[PDB]
Amino acid sequence: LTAADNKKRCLEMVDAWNRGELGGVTAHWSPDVVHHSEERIVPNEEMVLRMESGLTAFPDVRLDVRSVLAEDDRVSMRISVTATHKGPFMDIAPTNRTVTWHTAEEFRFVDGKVVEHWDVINYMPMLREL
Amino acid sequence: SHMLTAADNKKRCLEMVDAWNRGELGGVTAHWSPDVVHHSEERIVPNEEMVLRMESGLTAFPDVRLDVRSVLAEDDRVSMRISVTATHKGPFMDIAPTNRTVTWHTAEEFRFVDGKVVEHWDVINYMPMLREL
Repeated sequence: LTAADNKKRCLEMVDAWNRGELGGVTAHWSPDVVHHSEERIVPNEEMVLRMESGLTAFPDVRLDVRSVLAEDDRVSMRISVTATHKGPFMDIAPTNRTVTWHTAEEFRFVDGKVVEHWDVINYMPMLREL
Repeated sequence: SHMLTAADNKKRCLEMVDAWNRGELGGVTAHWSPDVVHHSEERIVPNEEMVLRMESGLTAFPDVRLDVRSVLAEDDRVSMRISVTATHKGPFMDIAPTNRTVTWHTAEEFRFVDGKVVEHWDVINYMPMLREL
């Protein structure tokens, strides 16, 4: 549907992540999504491993949406990401301290579902705290 | 402003990238407010500090080029995803130049008033370049 409807879907999924509502977290993703990071396509299996390692280290991660823009079939978001270092990350034992990183996400929609996704992630503020 | 202002802002952003790549600095700077507010990593970066960052970066990467991968515009804002490419020709962090090509990725957001950028936000992933130094 419209850009405003797609924007609402993206905000709903982020809100569902923070509030722990799994139904809402996955509701608007297509089963066949193509992901991109650093100008390469990231196979979905590699994306899963990324998420697994990240959630082991940062299980309480939260997403603070700083802006969202939508036009035609695309939505872009800027997100401040915060977590506590509670599990090992790259075999570094948890510090139990809060960490931050920053992302920009872009989503392409078809029929109300995200079919393609791009990210730009600045992990440096977190890596400095390891 | 009017309903086609977003399209105009998008055009201006693309014109500024094209001006950068062709070496016409005034085609970039014409559309920025002198009182622009820059944000990076959830802090405001003073304009003088942004200039110093650019000076340091261009010393290392004097031929930097900007490849727009996406641009979106809505109301008074424009977002761009850009692939940044350069050759490591000068010192960076006191590491001698490798003379090899490097790449990093940015996501930029611009807020316009009357055709000028008055606020700017970035998210920059330098890691693909840092891994090659």
